[PDB]
Amino acid sequence: SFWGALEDPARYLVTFIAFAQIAAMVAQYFSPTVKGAVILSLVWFLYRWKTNVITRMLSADREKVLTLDKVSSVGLFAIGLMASAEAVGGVGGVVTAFAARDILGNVLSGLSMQFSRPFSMGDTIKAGSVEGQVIEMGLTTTSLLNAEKFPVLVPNSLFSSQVIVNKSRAQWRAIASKIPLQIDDLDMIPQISNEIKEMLRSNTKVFLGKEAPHCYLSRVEKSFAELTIGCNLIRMGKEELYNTQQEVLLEAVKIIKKHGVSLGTT
Amino acid sequence: SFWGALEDPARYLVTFIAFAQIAAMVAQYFSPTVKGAVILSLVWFLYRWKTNVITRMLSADREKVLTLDKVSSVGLFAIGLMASAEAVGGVGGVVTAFAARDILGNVLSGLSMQFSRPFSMGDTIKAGSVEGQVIEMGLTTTSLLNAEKFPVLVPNSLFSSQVIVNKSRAQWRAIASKIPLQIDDLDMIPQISNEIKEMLRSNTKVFLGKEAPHCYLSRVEKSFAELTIGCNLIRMGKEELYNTQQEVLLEAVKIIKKHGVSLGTT
Amino acid sequence: SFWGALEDPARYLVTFIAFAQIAAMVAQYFSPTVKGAVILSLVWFLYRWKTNVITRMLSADREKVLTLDKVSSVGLFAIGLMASAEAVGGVGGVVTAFAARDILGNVLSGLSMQFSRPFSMGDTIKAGSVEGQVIEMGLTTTSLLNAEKFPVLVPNSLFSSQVIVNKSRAQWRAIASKIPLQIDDLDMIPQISNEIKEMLRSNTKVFLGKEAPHCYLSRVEKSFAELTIGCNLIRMGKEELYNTQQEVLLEAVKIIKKHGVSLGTT
Amino acid sequence: SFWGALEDPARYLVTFIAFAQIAAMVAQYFSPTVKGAVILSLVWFLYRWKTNVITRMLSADREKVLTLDKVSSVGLFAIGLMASAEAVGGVGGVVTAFAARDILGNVLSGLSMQFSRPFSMGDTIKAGSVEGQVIEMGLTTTSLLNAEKFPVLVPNSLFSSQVIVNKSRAQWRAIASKIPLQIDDLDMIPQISNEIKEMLRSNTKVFLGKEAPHCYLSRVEKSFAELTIGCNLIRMGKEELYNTQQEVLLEAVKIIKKHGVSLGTT
Amino acid sequence: SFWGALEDPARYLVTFIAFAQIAAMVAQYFSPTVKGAVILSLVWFLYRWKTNVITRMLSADREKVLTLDKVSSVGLFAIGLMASAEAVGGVGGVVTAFAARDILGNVLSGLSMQFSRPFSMGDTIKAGSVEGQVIEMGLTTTSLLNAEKFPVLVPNSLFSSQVIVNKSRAQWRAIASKIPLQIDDLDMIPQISNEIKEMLRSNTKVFLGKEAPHCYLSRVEKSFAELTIGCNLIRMGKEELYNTQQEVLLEAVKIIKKHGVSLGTT
Amino acid sequence: SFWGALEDPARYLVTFIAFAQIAAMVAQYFSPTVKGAVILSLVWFLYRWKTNVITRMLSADREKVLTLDKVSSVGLFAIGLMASAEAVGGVGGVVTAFAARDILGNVLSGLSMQFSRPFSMGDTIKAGSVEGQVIEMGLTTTSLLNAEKFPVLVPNSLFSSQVIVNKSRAQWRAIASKIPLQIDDLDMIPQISNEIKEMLRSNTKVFLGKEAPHCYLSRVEKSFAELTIGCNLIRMGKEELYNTQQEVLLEAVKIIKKHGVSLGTT
Amino acid sequence: SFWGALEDPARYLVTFIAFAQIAAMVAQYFSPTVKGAVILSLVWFLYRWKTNVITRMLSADREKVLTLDKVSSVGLFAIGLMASAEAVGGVGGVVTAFAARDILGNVLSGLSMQFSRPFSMGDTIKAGSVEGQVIEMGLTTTSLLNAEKFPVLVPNSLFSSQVIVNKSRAQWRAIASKIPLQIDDLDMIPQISNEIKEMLRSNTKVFLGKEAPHCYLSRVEKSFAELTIGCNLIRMGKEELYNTQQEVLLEAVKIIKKHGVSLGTT
Ligand SMILES: CCCCCCCCCCCC
Ligand SMILES: CCCCCCCCCCCC
Ligand SMILES: CCCCCCCCCCCC
Ligand SMILES: CCCCCCCCCCCC
Ligand SMILES: CCCCCCCCCCCC
Ligand SMILES: CCCCCCCCCCCC
Ligand SMILES: CCCCCCCCCCCC
Repeated sequence: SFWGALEDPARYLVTFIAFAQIAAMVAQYFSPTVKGAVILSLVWFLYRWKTNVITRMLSADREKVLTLDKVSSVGLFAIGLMASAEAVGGVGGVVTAFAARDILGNVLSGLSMQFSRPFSMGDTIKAGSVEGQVIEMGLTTTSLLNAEKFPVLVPNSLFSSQVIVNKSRAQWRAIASKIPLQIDDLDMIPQISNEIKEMLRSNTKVFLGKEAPHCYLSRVEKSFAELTIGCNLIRMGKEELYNTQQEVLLEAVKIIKKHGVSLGTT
Repeated sequence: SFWGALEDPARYLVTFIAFAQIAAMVAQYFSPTVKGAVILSLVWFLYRWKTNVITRMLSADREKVLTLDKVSSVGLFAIGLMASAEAVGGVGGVVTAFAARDILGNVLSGLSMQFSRPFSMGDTIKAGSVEGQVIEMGLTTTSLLNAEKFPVLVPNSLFSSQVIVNKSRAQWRAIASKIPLQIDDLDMIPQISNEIKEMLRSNTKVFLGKEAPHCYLSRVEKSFAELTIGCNLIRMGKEELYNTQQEVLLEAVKIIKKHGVSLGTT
Repeated sequence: SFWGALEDPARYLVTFIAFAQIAAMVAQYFSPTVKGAVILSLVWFLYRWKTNVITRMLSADREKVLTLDKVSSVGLFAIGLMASAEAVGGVGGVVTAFAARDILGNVLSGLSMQFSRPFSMGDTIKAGSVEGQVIEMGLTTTSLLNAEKFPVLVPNSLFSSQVIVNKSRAQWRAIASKIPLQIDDLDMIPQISNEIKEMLRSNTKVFLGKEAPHCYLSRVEKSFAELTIGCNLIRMGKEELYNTQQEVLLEAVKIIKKHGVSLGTT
Repeated sequence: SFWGALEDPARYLVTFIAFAQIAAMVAQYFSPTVKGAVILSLVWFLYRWKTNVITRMLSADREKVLTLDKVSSVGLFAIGLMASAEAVGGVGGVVTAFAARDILGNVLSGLSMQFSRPFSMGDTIKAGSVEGQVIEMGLTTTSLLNAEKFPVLVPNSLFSSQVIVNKSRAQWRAIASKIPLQIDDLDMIPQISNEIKEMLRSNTKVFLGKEAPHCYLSRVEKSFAELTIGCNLIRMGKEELYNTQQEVLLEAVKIIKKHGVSLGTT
Repeated sequence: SFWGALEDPARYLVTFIAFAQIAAMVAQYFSPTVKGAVILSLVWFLYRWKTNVITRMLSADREKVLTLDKVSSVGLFAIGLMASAEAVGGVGGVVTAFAARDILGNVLSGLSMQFSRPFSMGDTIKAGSVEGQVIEMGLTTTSLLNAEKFPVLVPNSLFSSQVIVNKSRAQWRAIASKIPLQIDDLDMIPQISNEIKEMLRSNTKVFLGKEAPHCYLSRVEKSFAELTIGCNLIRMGKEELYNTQQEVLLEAVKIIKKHGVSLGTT
Repeated sequence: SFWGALEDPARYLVTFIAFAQIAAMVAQYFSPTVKGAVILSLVWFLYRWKTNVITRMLSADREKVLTLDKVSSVGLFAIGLMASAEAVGGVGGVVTAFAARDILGNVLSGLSMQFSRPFSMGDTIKAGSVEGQVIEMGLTTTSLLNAEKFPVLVPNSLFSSQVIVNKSRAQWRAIASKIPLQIDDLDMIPQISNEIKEMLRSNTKVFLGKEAPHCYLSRVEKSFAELTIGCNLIRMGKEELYNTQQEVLLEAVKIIKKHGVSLGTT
Repeated sequence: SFWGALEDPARYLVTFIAFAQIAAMVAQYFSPTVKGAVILSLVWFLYRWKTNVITRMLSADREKVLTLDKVSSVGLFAIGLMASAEAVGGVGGVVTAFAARDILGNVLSGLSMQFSRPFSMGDTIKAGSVEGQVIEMGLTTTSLLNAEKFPVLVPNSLFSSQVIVNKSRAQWRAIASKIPLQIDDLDMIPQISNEIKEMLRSNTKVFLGKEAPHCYLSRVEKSFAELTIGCNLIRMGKEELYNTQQEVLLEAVKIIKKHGVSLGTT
């Protein structure tokens, strides 16, 4: 524990200065480099000692310990580098470019979504890869609840120039289905279709505003046919939707078997 | 609530200045950094207090609250930074580059689509990933209505150099189908085909301007054949299209079974 | 309507100047910022009033209204910004770079396709994702007619360094097919094949210039075999092509069943 | 026709100068901007008149018309801009960068393929997405003939650092096949395999230079086995290849059924 | 061993200086280039000798050997280059850009995840490609335990602007299933469904807070139907979840077979 | 032939100077532009005449013709441009950047593969998309022979930082297989497995150095089981490998049927 | 051989200087360009002669020949260019950028993996596309042994910021399986499951530290059910793992058939 934590940086530092001595045999900056190497080996030893004593205390007010010794590790590394500067290289523009891009892109999208609102709290959305309910609109991250009701954490910058499908602002819904038929004489196929269309227009909870309900014949085969049925239902909840799907399917099968035509197999 | 909101930034700030005191033991900028740290801890405390009192009022004129305390959070952060400047780093060119790209790319595409019009209001389009009716042509976003009649919100810059299929400007439509046959003697296969082609040319609602209707034999098997049938119908609505598909399929099956040939199974 | 359109920017502007007053407590540019904020709130109010009165007139010479109030919205925003300049940020190089790229890339490809012609009007082409007839070669966009006879609008810059298959310049066509066989004694398999090859060489509408017609045995199984048949037909229209495919398939099946060999099932 | 072509740019130009008059109420460059707007409206009117009179003549020496009025459109736009300069923005470096990249990349690859020759005229190649015979090696574009004998037009820069499979320089070919077996007693499986290998070595048109012919047992099942057979044939034409495949398959099936073992089904 | 290690760089160096002598026949920098070539051949010989004597000792305190002779190889290369400088090219900005990007991006994301916590130790997360339990939150790398309980090592910069699904913060779970039915008379289909919904509401361990339990008819066929059943269960462990899934499925099948309806086959 | 080759550039040039005359009505550089236009029309005429007389000679020492008139076309274009310079735009840095990248990247990788050798002549390699034997290691391109024995031409820069699987340096091979079983009483399943493992250890040509041979039960079903069998064979040729696979499979089936257990079907 | 090697560059050079003579008719740099062209034609002739005499000696101490005439080719090209300089263009920064990126990225990752060790010699790892045992950790390349025991050669820079799954540091393993059931009365389904869970807890070689063993019902069908069984086994070798999988599966099937329930078919 303490043995190797003092052993390995010390032997590494004496190996380094023994290399630097013969490097000075053949850049005459000897004393500042050995002072920097001494303090940097000291800070490497202190870092190893610190992670050893924090894993000693974790073998016996929990998250505070982790954030504390993490910021203490980065601060001890910083004070080691500012002790090496006593006796920047150009990374600063790169890391402020990256941090400015990430943080300010997130807050910029978080405000542009606040002006030109693409959704509200409770809406079910789909934005590219993510999909679910909106449970928390935050400053840098939105929180969704996906199809398995797990909380997803989406950064705002993923809503910047993407398409957003808003499933909770629809005013009518489109439903469709296919019904296979075991019918040998297709001369009854028009009438049935017309009957099914009448069933879809005398029915409430359907929306005849834009598209008429359809029921047509999509493919044929030996002792086989297939009807494609579809309509627009009015705006309704997710339980009435399922009940209306089942009710429409059952009424269509009642009409089909009323004409003495059994169902087919796929 | 108020306890931790005053507790955590204060203990963090005294931890920070206690670190800075021993940082001054080994950059002699002490008093401005402690004044900036004091005001920044004050603004962190005020931010935590503000989100606590807005979630206190939300536990008892709704969207205005959310946009108000969001712009108040970003303004309180701004006034904290301009209090730190009293006692920019280069992010400004990056964020104006990003915002200029997003906003002006959207308005540029929104005008170039206004000059050289690729669609109009009500047209059914497909542009890459999106597809549906055009219900609102806006300044920065177009609004579509997809196949399930959900409102999609597309930014204009996604129409810049993409292919746009406009399904509402077609002047004729191409339909096709396959019919399986249970036929053992294929010597009747030409005549049937010719008959079906005659059915597709004496029929109205077909368009003989460019391509002749076809009905050929695509594959063969034991007690099995397959006809590929196709034609161009004239410009018509979406109900006449389905009825003409069903009518053409039924007439083709009438012709096939007229020659004493039953349908096959796949 | 008029209530909120005057209400929300006015209350937002007095909130902003009330923030700026305490911002001046702790940048001494007070009067120009309040004059700019006043005129920008005025232009936000005028924008909201203008969209309200255009949606008032749309609730009672249609496309002209939309292009007119769109260019009026962008011109009112421009005159608001040039009133703020009375009392550019660097976006101009970015937007002229983007617009120059889009517009001049389209016109550059539209001329390079005019010199070194890869297709003409009426040709059926395939260029990556798009495929169909060429119905309009324009200055910035080509117009195609796809397989469902919908007009596709392709920008010219998508033909810059892509492969272009030109299906209307072919001088011969390659056809092929597979025929399954229910044959138990394969000693008749060579002769049949030779017979089929003779059928493909005494036939007109085939092209013996480059490749001889082939008919070989690709796979075998219990009571099963498979022949792969293929040839090159001469340059012909799309109806003669289908009729020649059907004729070749029927002649091959006549030859196969002439040797007392029935077809197989897959 | 002439009505709207004079009507819309004139009303647009008087709308523009009426906007500019109140723009001069609150940049004192009035007379040059109104002179530029006048000439640019004049050139927009002339462009609309020119496309109207060319579509009038096309409603009554064809390709020359299209290239002529296209270069006349771009020259009329150029002379309009050089009339606006009488009373560049930086696009020139961008468009010469793009044109230099495209044109000189094509001619550079067209010469590097001429020095270090990866194929010749008539060779069947495959280079990434494209595949077929080489019918025309040009200065900027190669021309291939694909598997359906359509002429493909490939730019030379697509052969720059890609892998090129040259199917016409092979000196031997590798063939392989699988034969299913309905065999219950697998003790005859070695001998058969050895027999098949002898069939593949006493046969001419095979190449025993590098790899010995193989025939091994790849998988087993109830009343089922599978032999994998393979060899290298000598360099030959595409008809001898198919005949040798069929001959080898028939000889292998003769050997298998000689041992009183029938074929299996998959 | 020693033979070739002295042989090949020596013959290469005399080949090089013999080339340089005739290079000086037709840049008059002879003596520094031959001194640099001499020392660089010497360092190539020493590198080959060193890897030979370390692979000699590895053919007879293990990881220390590997890190030691690796840093000795790179230090011997460094001292060879600093001997060539006695008698930088611009790579330094590139490698500090790359190293600054990698290291500081990892530590930046490692701190931003420490402030705005997306998960804690023990949580099951999914972040793009990776998924599993969180067993070690480190300074530069997080450690997960995937579905096969292998330790995955993820760099922190992969959590920067990605969506993070946190499966351990869910407060209710959504379960669903499909049940096929062999039913010929569908008039019993509503009642059964209602019964199943009652079973899902009188049951404990379900969560009726947001969505009602559903059981509807999704598709129909000959002697076939399909019920889609679903509900929200309360927050529970991974064993109670499986037992509740099995219990709900068994109760649904008891209700279905109670009405004299057998199950169907797919 | 000669008619249009003199006709079209002459009429184009008089159209151009007639445009330039009215361009001089409203840049006073008249005489140099008309002299450049005259010589450039002359060089366009000479280019058309040259391709006509080379396609005249190709309608009657073949590859030399093509490389000769290609370099003559590019040299005639060069001498036309250097005649226009008598009475560079910045493309040179771009094309030398591109050519330097391509050529020197290929030669750089061709030397780095020569130092740190990843394969030799005759080795079977797989490097990303390419796979086959190495038949020619060149200066700028490697040549492989793929699985169908076609020569592939790979540029060296595709081996720069990719993974290279070298199938010809393996010292042992791993083989595995699955055997389905029709067994109803699984109490014989251990013994059989142990027997099969003994068969794989008393066998020569297997390698017991690292992994023991395994034979375990992977899945079960009605009248069905599945054994997964695997071992490491010693280094051997590609014929002994196939014979050892067949021999091991036959011995395993002998052991399985020795216990009175038949094979199963999938 | 020698004929064309002297013939083609000489005729090319006299063609070039004959072009340059008429180029001097209309840049007065004649004598240096003809001297450079003379020496460059001489070096092209010497290159062709050298590859001819090395392919002459290869038609009669092998790898040394190839590396020798390759470095001799590049040195002869270098001495030709330095003879042209007697009577750089800017490629040097590009090629040192590329070489510095490749070489120093590999050595940088090779040291960062040596400090913060993600695996050791002998560990089975998976890092993106590659997977296998670690047989050689080198300075610039790691060597793996994949699933077919082929040596893979991975550059170190592919381990820089990727996820590394280390399959040899696991302390317990997760196993799971599915068992289909032919059961008509599901009232025995709980008890069986409980029995199976007891079998998985009284068993040694399982790890009850974190997750309890589970056995639940995942899906149901006519005369069909499916159990999902799973547990965590303790750390063990790859043979004990397979034997424990088989043993657990056999014990589960013994428990299932003990209750008078046969297995089902999928
Ligand atoms: C102070 C912490 C915020 C910085 C985080 C930004 C992350 C940037 C690095 C990721 C890409 C290089
Ligand atoms: C004032 C709000 C508009 C700015 C939005 C632009 C978003 C830019 C960031 C996204 C990419 C970095
Ligand atoms: C005047 C309109 C033309 C400009 C359109 C160019 C679009 C550029 C923006 C798209 C990408 C940022
Ligand atoms: C003179 C015509 C040649 C120029 C064509 C180059 C096309 C460049 C634009 C495409 C990408 C922006
Ligand atoms: C002298 C010929 C060599 C140059 C070839 C380089 C090709 C560069 C162009 C491809 C990409 C733009
Ligand atoms: C001295 C050899 C080392 C250089 C190799 C680097 C390869 C760089 C070229 C690849 C990409 C352009
Ligand atoms: C001192 C070691 C740290 C440097 C590692 C950084 C790796 C950079 C190279 C990878 C991409 C070029």
